[PDB]
Amino acid sequence: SMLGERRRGLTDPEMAEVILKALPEAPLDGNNKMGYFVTPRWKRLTEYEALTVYAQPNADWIAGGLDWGDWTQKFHGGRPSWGNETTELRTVDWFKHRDPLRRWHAPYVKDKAEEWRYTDRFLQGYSADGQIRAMNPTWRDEFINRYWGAFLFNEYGLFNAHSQGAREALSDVTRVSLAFWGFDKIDIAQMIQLERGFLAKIVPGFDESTAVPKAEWTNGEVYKSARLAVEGLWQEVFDWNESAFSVHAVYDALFGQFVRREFFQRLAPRFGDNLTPFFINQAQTYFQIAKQGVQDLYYNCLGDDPEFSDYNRTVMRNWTGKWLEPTIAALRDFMGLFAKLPAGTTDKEEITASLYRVVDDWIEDYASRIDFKADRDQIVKAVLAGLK
Amino acid sequence: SMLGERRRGLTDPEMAEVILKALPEAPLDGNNKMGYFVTPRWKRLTEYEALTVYAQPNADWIAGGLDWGDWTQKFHGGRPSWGNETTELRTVDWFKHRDPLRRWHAPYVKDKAEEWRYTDRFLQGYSADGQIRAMNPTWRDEFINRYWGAFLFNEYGLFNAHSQGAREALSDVTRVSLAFWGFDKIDIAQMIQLERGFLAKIVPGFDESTAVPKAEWTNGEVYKSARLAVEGLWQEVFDWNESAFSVHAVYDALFGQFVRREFFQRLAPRFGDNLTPFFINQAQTYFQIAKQGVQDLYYNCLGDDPEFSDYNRTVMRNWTGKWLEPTIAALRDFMGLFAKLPAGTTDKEEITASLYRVVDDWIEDYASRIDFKADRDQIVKAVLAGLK
Amino acid sequence: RAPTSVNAQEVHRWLQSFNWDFKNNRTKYATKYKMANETKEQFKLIAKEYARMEAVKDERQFGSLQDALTRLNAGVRVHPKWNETMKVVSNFLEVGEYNAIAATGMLWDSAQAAEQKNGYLAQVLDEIRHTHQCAYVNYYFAKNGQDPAGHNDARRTRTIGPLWKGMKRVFSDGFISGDAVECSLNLQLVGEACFTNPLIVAVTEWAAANGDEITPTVFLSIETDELRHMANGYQTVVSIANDPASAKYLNTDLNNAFWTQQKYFTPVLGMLFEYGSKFKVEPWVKTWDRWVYEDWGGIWIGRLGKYGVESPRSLKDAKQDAYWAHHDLYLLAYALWPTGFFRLALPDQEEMEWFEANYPGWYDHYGKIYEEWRARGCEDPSSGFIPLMWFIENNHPIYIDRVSQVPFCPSLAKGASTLRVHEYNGEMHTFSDQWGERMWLAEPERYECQNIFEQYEGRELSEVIAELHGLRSDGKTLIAQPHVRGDKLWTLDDIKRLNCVFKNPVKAFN
Amino acid sequence: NRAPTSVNAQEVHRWLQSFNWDFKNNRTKYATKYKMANETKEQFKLIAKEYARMEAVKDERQFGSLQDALTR
Amino acid sequence: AKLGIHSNDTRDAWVNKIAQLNTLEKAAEMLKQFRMDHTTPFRNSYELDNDYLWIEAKLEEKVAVLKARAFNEVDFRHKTAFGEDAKSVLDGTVAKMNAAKDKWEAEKIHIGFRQAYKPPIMPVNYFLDGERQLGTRLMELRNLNYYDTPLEELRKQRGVRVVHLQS
Ligand SMILES: [Co+2]
Ligand SMILES: [Co+2]
Repeated sequence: SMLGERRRGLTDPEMAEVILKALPEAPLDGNNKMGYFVTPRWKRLTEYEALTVYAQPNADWIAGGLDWGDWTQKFHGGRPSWGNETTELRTVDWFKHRDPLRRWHAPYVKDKAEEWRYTDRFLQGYSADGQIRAMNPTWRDEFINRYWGAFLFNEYGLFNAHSQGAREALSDVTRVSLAFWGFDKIDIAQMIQLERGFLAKIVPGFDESTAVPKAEWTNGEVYKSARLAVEGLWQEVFDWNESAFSVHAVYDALFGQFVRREFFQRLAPRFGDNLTPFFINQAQTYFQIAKQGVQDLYYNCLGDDPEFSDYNRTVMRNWTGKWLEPTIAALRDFMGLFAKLPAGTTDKEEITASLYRVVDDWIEDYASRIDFKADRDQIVKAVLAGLK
Repeated sequence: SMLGERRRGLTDPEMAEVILKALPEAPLDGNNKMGYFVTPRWKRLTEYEALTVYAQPNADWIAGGLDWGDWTQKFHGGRPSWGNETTELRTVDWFKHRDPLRRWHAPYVKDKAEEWRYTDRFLQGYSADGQIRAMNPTWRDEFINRYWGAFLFNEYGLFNAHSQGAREALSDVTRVSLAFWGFDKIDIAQMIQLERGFLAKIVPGFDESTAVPKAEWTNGEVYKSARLAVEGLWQEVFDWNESAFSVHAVYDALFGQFVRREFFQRLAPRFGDNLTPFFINQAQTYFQIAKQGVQDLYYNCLGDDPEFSDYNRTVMRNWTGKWLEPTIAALRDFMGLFAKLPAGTTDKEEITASLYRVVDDWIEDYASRIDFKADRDQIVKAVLAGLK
Repeated sequence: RAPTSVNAQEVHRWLQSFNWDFKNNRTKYATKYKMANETKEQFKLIAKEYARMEAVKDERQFGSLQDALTRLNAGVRVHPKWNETMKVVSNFLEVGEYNAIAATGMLWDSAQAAEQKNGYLAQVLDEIRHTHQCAYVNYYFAKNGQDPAGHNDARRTRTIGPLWKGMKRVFSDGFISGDAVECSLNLQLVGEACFTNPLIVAVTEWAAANGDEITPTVFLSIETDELRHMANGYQTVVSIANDPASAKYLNTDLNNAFWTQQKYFTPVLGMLFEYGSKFKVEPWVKTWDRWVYEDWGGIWIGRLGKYGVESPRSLKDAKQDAYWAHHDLYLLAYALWPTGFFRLALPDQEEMEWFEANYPGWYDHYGKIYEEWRARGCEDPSSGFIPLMWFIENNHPIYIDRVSQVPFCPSLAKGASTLRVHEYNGEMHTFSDQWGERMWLAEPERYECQNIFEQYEGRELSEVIAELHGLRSDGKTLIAQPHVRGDKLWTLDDIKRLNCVFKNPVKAFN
Repeated sequence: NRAPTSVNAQEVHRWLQSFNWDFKNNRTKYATKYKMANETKEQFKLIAKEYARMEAVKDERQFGSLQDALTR
Repeated sequence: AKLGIHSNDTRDAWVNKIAQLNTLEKAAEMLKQFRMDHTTPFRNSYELDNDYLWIEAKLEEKVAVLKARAFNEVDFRHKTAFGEDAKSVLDGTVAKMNAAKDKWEAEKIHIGFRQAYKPPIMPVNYFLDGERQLGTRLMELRNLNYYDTPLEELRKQRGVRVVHLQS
């Protein structure tokens, strides 16, 4: 029928009057601010904070928890649903972390959605504008298809490295940040394949199969150490903070940045490739967004913890040393790719200069924050040994 | 108060009861589709058409109008609010046009808003990522600032050429498209300045003032014929259709496309500049968006008018010729810019290939639609006759 | 040179190939099962497209909430009882959503096929959205509602009461502690499929009937995502069906999961629905039988028979103890009203008729009891009476099930009246059924949750409430109330005057 | 430093006035008895992008309420 | 006195006690003792039932801080707070678990492993790798023919003292 059979209490005269009659003359409490008991990071409590902080039902025995008592059901053997035992790092309060971009779910999918729709528009405009005509065939068919492609597996592995953290993170703010860092990594892997699928639609004979870039990843030399490092970071690390920290503040900060920014972003334009840089732009935006969260959690909150600052820095310095070597090996093997380029593309000086940019950025944004004594020239020298 | 003093018919028991009592048992007409009488361009009528077609109160004496009688108030002298006398082109129905992208206000601002927010995110990532470190200092301080900047006035002038069309358009569907074509143009001009404003923030010494780029536009030599072409299309043309057609199917399709796509979008990447291309990606996405609209109006509707096809093609071929000259002149003057480029940037072989791309895309996308006999070789030859 | 692009499906076509082999490529969690690495997922999504479809839903949802609904004063024009019910409904569901984030992160880790990992990944992201959505409902009612207390701090005031403990078992620890597959069962195969999804729809129904258009707006949106979550539960079973271990353990983990979920929701949902509303939608009895017995334990569970799945062996008992479950529990929840973060009301005259009508015998048992508590002045702050006292006077001890955390009073209950008391290595343990007892006997170390009587033992009631911040902004009036009227609200002092001191009922045993 | 940096509408609008240049036919195409000063300022310092965004936000709520709650 | 859920005399008493643990060996030994005395269904006593979880965490914080200061980087990653080789301990325990004849034997192995090596005693990476392997075996043994033993017999197997029954 036009009116329907279901009567609603907000509009149904009879029911609404019943409801209105039972109502108080005014609210039974003037404090209408959900999450008012949360210590605000900024001037005033944010929606991000209100909707997120303390969602995790931790008891006081897990630093910062407001509940009490043991979990109702634990693992066979006795392991707690969440516990201090899942990470070496300690803190006065696991709920102190704040994503500087204040991303709760709504804002997060909103921005990515905008990026998705614009990407589609960009591609339709790119194809319709025939800009592919000026792209060097060799750069396109060998470096984008094979080498940029193989990098999707690196990003895919870093994505998977986050699986355990999604399960073990000791707070809501940290779980949400981690989830988003991981989600952005798989997005990039998918955007690399997206570009390959696109090229296959506008370039006759371009095979979008992942077989070639996957064989490069699993059996080539250029990415051998990178893959070895990724397999370790992902499956050999059972500590959710060692995983996130080592991925974002060591491996991806050095190797990741070098490959994306100092190789592809830097060289693609030289071969008439404005296509790959469109996607790398997204990756770097994501990288810089995650960096703010990574720094807030590991340096602002943990490395600067009023009670465990010294302890956490010792641990993180430990992790940095542990993962720096595998990361250098990864960069060293990657140096082999430069020999595959057409003569005159770049030279040792440019490569070295670009290595230093990555290393210097890493020392300023990460190493120095925990007093890790990194020697810029020693690191670069070790990597350069890989130049074939 | 908690309940407020205002009583609402939808929720107030007393008022709602009265309202429900007056309601019929079922709708008084089963035809619940607004714009049902509109002739669908596609399979089923779209929201775009429903909300747009026939909003303009034209009477039957203006091809397509559904109203009757003269206008209630006219200009001193007798000129009608809207009349056949404002354009040389004739048609069986001015409401035939359909933006292929079906853009009414909502979708339009949604897309540009996504582009705006992503642009902001991009800039924050770009700066934080220090990608400016690898950009050629001369390209930035001379070609981006002065020459790219000066181009903003070209786009700006093209934006303004749409002012009269905004007033004289003979239908809603045409008025909306026109408004969007012009708005995208000023957007581009503002994006050019945005970049210069961005550079000024991350590159000390960089002056965002329009003084330099303006003087180049007003008194320079590179864009002289370009500016002359603009001033004429804008302030010397009084036929709204000639203006739209000449600006989009002639001038901007040749000169504009060359400058944006074949010069900056093509060369910026060679100087480690992925910044400018980020903005040209927009300008080109927009250009390609507008093109579908321009093609549907002048070719699909007017050029192929079941009764004035022949007549309109004549008028457009006439316009094509009238403006093909000032355009070529604009292109010749632009050639002088290559001479200012550092040695080795590009060779005459590449340029000839770029010109033919523009000229050929133009013939395929515009000139051939109205049976305009263009000579690719003669045009390219004429333009090239202006190199260093 | 025609406008071309790439969609999600076109990229997803190659997603299964993203994973590669290496010696240590294996789940980090303990499990009796092996998920096939060839397992596929139902929805061919990629991160970008997932975000877009969810953003579109948010748009409509927040648009309604912030504009039309706010203009209509929808946050206020809701029945008082229901404003209280949603404090519990929205916040308790929130933790379920939250723990499902970790739970699915664990399943993502368990899965070896890239597509199956991807399926779980989308749920991880969805449960984050749902957490924020449930948070938003409490957030909205606190900001624009008739009583913000409880809605504004449930995340900490929920810790005072016994009802919260059981919620954590089925929607927190049950979702993440144990064999990944066992967790999947509690979460997807049983939790969402049998109760959550049906519950979500039902809640929007009861909400609309009580003037609440806020919850329908959010929950109906949550519901659109749960369709995909079902496929994750189904694919879990599929990914392990061909593994010999499956025949050995699947039905046991499933049966345990079913009992776990049922044990808490059978009584709690019915209680919030029938006692937390003015306008009723349907008797819990028939709703339960349709959900659990008809739709789930018959239709849904049956379709999985081809994978070895059988109907829960404990399904019969579940049905037997179901009938009076929620009624037995409200007596306890109301008797312990000072420990909640919401206001409760005695059934009114009209309601007792509905109850007696839909549950022959209700009046002679519960009806009379409430009338006496009413007579004793349970609603009046000057009465110096709390229903708990009545239980003490009439020697009706309230115990807490060591496993499920569900409170029970076997000496009064009309439903299950079984009580098992064991002493083990210096500690007493109380169970209310043979399934939970079995769980504890076989897995003592999994169930060590201390109950409210153990923690509050020897503590004066007002001190516990004050310590755990169970007060309103005035710092004197209690959040919880024995009535939903706007006047004569109990204060901490009214409670202190009662001099109620908790004691652990199991200590009576020798 | 590499601090996250961007540019807003006001920052671009500041130079909007200079976007127009002097020339030949630079005048209205419509009959009028008045002369609008070419130095006139506008109150809202907007650019196409920001305009689009502020309106998109309003559309969001509006259509959201219409298609969802109001229809329900 | 001073009672309370989150703050009480017992907790204060342990904070003072912990404050005097200033060498790794002494602190680590006390944490291990604490776990034997107050955790799991096999704890030596239930006297600290309401505060042990919290006190254990505070004890853990101290052992961790002391270990980080005393151990070189290699040992912090690979040795237990007691100087044992983490891998050896892990492998040996897993080997023991795989030899377990039944679920009763297996539960003792798993539970005792936790009591003795829970971080910060054993490095987190090895401990959770242990949880992974030991938990799998424990569950495999326990979930086999789960309902075959009647409650009357299971109570006897668990060895509980049936205090009161009613039905
Ligand atoms: Co959910
Ligand atoms: Co779900």
